[PDB]
Amino acid sequence: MGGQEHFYMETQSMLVVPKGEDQEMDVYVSTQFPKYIQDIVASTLKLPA
Amino acid sequence: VEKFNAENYWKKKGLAMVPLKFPVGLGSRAAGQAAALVHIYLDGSVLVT
Repeated sequence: MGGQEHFYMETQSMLVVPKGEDQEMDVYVSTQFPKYIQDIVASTLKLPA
Repeated sequence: VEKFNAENYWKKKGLAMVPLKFPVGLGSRAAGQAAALVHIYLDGSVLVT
């Protein structure tokens, strides 16, 4: 049995906006799992959630 | 200051003491209500507002 592309009509899309205070990030992203985005971004930046 | 004032005609010193009672309190109980929101994330960090 073959696979399948998702073919969501909206392709992978995100806007990542630093606030410029206390290393705050706001992450606007087409995702199903905000908490996971929070974690991986925070982890990458070595920041608390 | 009285010594200075008897000795000086075109310059004077003065001294005063004043007491304070500043009562604190609004009109009603509803005016003094307040609220907050606290999240604990899984890395243990806290966001409050």
